[PDB]
Amino acid sequence: DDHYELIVDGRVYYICIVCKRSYVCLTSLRRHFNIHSWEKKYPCRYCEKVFPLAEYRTKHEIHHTGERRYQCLACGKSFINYQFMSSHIKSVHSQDPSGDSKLYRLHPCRSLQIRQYAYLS
DNA sequence: TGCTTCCCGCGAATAACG
DNA sequence: CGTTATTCGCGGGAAGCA
Ligand SMILES: [Cl-]
Ligand SMILES: [Zn+2]
Ligand SMILES: [Zn+2]
Ligand SMILES: [Zn+2]
Repeated sequence: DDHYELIVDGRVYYICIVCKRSYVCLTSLRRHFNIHSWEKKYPCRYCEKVFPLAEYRTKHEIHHTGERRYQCLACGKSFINYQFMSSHIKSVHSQDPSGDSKLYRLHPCRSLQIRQYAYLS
């Protein structure tokens, strides 16, 4: 088909037949394989760009609307994505958002319609 | 070398299935 | 519907880029 399996320590891995990338979950291998097959297109609704993963397109479109969902809870500045927020917090506040404390807020996406995680409230 | 986008395990929201 | 299968958002590290 589109993958084969490898088993080490009863550990199951799924191997893409084209690039031979490894995945713990088959849904991940299938998500990745569209990159090769393009059986599904994810077109930007704001311009003409096409993406092989839905999440790639979503990040892209958020870039179109200018919405800033990531907010530093130390000083209030907002950022378009995780990386800007994290960079800001590390440089300006000398802290790490992947540590123990909660240092940023991710607001619900409001500038466009995507699935909404209830915990973002 | 610092933005910028990619990657993939994990699991919540939702669609497809009786 | 209730249930299972599927989709895809998210973190945060990695890979790409000029
Ligand atoms: Cl905003
Ligand atoms: Zn592959
Ligand atoms: Zn676009
Ligand atoms: Zn701040």
